[PDB]
Amino acid sequence: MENFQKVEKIGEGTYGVVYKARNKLTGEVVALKKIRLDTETEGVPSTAIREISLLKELNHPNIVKLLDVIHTENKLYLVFEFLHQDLKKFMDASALTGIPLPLIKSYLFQLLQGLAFCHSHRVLHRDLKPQNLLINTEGAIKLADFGLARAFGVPVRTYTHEVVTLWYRAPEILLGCKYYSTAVDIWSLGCIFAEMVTRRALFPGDSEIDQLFRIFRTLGTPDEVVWPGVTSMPDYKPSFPKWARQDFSKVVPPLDEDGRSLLSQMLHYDPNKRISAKAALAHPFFQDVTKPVPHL
Amino acid sequence: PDYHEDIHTYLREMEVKCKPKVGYMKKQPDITNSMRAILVDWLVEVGEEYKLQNETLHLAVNYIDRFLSSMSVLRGKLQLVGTAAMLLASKFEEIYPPEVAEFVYITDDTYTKKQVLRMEHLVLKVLTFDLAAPTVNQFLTQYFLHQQPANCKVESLAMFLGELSLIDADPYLKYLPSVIAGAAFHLALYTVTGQSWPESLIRKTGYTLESLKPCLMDLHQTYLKAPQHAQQSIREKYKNSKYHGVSLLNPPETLNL
Ligand SMILES: N=C1NC(=O)/C(=C/c2ccc(-c3ccc(S(N)(=O)=O)c(C(F)(F)F)c3)o2)S1
Repeated sequence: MENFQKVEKIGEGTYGVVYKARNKLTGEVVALKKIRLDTETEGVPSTAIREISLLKELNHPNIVKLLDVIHTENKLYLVFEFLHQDLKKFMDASALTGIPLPLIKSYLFQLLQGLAFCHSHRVLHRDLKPQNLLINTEGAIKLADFGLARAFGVPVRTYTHEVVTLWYRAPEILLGCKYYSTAVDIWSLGCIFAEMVTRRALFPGDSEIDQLFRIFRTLGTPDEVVWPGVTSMPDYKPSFPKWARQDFSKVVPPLDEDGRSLLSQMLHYDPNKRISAKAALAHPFFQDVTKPVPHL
Repeated sequence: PDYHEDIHTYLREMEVKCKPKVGYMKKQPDITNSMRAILVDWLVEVGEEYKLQNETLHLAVNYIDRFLSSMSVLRGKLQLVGTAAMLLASKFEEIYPPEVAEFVYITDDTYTKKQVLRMEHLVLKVLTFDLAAPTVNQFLTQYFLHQQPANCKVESLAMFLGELSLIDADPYLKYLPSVIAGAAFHLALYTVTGQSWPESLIRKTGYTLESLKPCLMDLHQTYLKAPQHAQQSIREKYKNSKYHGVSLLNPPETLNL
């Protein structure tokens, strides 16, 4: 741990503070995630325990690489590969020009690859938002922040309800469903897909009911035909305004017929009818796919 | 659903990488199988007391056996290893893990908070943070998807039997989680309905009924001997109405194998 020279704070990524650092002997640039253990508290945080065990078996080119875990009595450090910026910032820089679609297409293809790897190894991310997705100078994008992640079982049990950053949160969580699974991550990616396209967040709610209504206003308020069982969900109210579905040509204007197909499949109300990350990879939208470099 | 086959395939890989050394008890100079039995039975009670998932118990037992595979432990510290393992499993598996203070309290102040927190760090060190292990439970939940229709007594009974195997390192350390789960499913199915290890599971698992026979021989014996056993917490747990009182059912006298 005296082999590292800190270069700068590059944020508070959730439950840790992240630094840019350099290995003084090899010259390697790393990200450090400092996790303090106070003293006489609860021990190692359950989020660090999950993040480390899950990451140790999530070795994929589209998942951030954990390089080391430095494990003192006083402190706990996670050592990650360093990547240039997160997608939130890349998107803000491109708010004027717009992200080129071959790269939108490349980024999404990659995200789906990393996500399918998670799912087929029984892992739910539970917090896919642009700031947790990292990009490098050569056109790679990676899943990061597995603090809120969970090893799931077949079939699933009830898990924590307070899950997913509101804007990227699936309707089945908002409506208080007993079970949710991998589909909550597809939901999040669909919102990110839309956000890369139109340069702003698809559903920027400020409360759960407000998040729901924005969803209803875009995709139509769900009924029993669209989603068998909705009207029976804990937090469903028969008084909900019944809004009609908006044509994706207005919703996501810059997108082609294949783009709209995939997006609508990622945003299917029924979690059981919602496209898997594996099936998404086989979608015609990706027939054309290349590995372009980001334009800062 | 979309991932069931991939996950099974991958859990089947992991169970082999996650298994303890089969004869590690013979190389422990202070602790015995009977001591490990008393500890696992105790953790059954702890989990009942804190309303913990069966899965959390299974994980903790995995962490304990792997720890003891490489670490010599004196009898007076065995419960400390068990408690830190229960703590880690809970943090991993539970929506609401009990706090360290409650862990300290259920050991009746045998160890201090510091000691529990220091054991936690040791266990993570020794396990190299590899906490996400396949369990008999995880295999059992998947196998349940092959019973038509869903029988809740068979499910409670297979779990009851899977949990009984946790207590006895001789013989059950010999067997992978997927095997004990198959033996447990079959035995439960046979007892409740007269049915046998289904063809769909022979195909999925690649385990014939014959291949399950050595573990089933053992588990039939464990079932027959269950009310006579010195450790009784699992049987108590499984009398309650949520488990359809399946520990009160009569075992089948012969298996026909
Ligand atoms: N929340 C996180 N969890 C991790 O493991 C992380 C690892 C990691 C590696 C590199 C970065 C990271 C994140 C944001 C940013 S940011 N906010 O764009 O500045 C950067 C930087 F390079 F550009 F500074 C780097 O995070 S971030």
